[PDB]
Amino acid sequence: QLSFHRVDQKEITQLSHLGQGTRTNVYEGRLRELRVVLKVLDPSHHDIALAFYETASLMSQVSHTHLAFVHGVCVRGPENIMVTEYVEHGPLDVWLRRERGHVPMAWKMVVAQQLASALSYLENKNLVHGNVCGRNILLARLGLAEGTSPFIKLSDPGVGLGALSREERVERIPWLAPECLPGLSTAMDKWGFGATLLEICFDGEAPLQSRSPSEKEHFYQRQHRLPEPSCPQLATLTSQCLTYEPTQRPSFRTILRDLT
Amino acid sequence: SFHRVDQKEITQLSHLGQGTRTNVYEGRLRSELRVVLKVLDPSHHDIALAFYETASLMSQVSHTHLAFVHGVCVRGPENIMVTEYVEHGPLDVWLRRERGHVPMAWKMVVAQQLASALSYLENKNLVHGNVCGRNILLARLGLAEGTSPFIKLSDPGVGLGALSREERVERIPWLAPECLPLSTAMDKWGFGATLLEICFDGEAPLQSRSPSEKEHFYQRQHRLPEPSCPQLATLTSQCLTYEPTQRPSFRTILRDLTR
Ligand SMILES: CNC(=O)c1nnc(Nc2ccccn2)cc1Nc1ccccc1S(C)(=O)=O
Ligand SMILES: CNC(=O)c1nnc(Nc2ccccn2)cc1Nc1ccccc1S(C)(=O)=O
Repeated sequence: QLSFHRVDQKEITQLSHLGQGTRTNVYEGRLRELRVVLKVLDPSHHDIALAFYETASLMSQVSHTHLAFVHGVCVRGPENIMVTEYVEHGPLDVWLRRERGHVPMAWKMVVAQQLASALSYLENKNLVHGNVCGRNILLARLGLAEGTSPFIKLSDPGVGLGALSREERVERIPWLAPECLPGLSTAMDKWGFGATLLEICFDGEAPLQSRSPSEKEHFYQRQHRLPEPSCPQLATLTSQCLTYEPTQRPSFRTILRDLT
Repeated sequence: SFHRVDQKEITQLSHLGQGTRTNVYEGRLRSELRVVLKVLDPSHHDIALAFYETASLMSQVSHTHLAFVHGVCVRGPENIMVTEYVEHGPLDVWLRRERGHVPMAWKMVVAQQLASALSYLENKNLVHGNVCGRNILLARLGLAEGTSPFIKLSDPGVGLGALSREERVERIPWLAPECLPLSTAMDKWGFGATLLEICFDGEAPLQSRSPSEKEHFYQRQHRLPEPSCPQLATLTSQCLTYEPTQRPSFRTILRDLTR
């Protein structure tokens, strides 16, 4: 059977809208009464729902201190709701943009180590995330007080990369690995981790973000490389990760070693 | 007494809440540190003096369970006390959102830590005057499995001696009854009332009840409820007596909390 827990509609209450994901609306919710996040999938075709079920399946089969927990899935007729863990401070990118110019390098290094740690665990299990970006990095603890460190939870990838259109894949540039643009290896999470490091270094302002779909696509087609981070401590690491040859990208074991 | 902070050194951020005659904000202090800014309302010199005395007192103390005071900024008609920022904030708020899921072992650690901070002030013959869950801050939550709490007792804000009868009545049940019409005996009553609030998951007795009712309760010398937790029942009965001399020392309270 299904490799995820089934949630009955009588067990869940839907509350405040928090934002939007790829083909989803995210709400705060209560699970019979635990505070949760409800990822409501748009009215979708069976191939989209199936890519969503695969994400829930994958997440239910994993357990790591830096990966957000999935409670299960609710199928209320034409609607698919993924019931997941609620993370106190929400998306990292939003927070980096609120605190721009006041985020110390030491703090960013802790986030990077924690993210590499979560991705190393998936690598060893030969599991592909497919959507590593600052928006899917959630802050459990901000680490603002003296002698406190940030604590992140990497969210589920949402609707699997394989189910998305070219337009959606182009929207995921620079986080999307270039081998994914035509359209699944763990080598893609190494590019995604690299692009996330740049976004963190540049305080939630990723390269090419303002740039149009045509421009983003043009950049990948012509094999242009992304800027070097302002931070020189992560410059080598991002140059290695952000290569167009997936085999050339280092393992997370090496990345973790290089970070610590 | 206390360090003077120039307005060019601080940055005022989000509003966190309110204290007696103050507005509390998140902030940044250059040499960058995350801080809390306690902005005093436009006030008279006797109110500002009671606020300077608090800053003075809190600059002269050093304990792992007392929040640090960086100094004071004087911006136009506003007196800004620059203090330590604590990660999780007020205990009472946290107890209310986690009601029915706070273990007795956790509450016992908080009680020991609070008695420890108050024992230090008693030995130095220093009065806090505002012991309540709102003034108890969590550096470490301890709510998660395998985490233990770590509290910081905040500064008392505007000293009790500067407040009106109206404000004193609003402080019931934390306010010692001899204060309704300054000794370290008042902090024993305050510690007792805080233990009830902790036991009742941030729901203090008489909280909702009107000023007239609160005042009536003290005037008629009625005693506060026994805590649901039997382990702290004796301790709260001893602390919450109308005779200040009858209240035990923090040395005794601390000793009793180990057993
Ligand atoms: C697995 N858990 C989550 O995904 C999740 N958990 N807690 C959150 N807390 C939270 C606190 C304050 C404000 C907003 N959020 C946000 C979350 N998702 C979220 C929220 C808004 C926009 C997009 C997404 S997402 C990652 O793309 O699903
Ligand atoms: C000495 N330091 C403090 O007093 C203080 N330090 N850190 C805080 N963190 C904090 C984190 C999250 C949410 C709210 N707060 C709150 C604080 N005060 C506070 C905040 C809101 C309401 C009343 C007061 S108070 C005790 O009456 O000053």
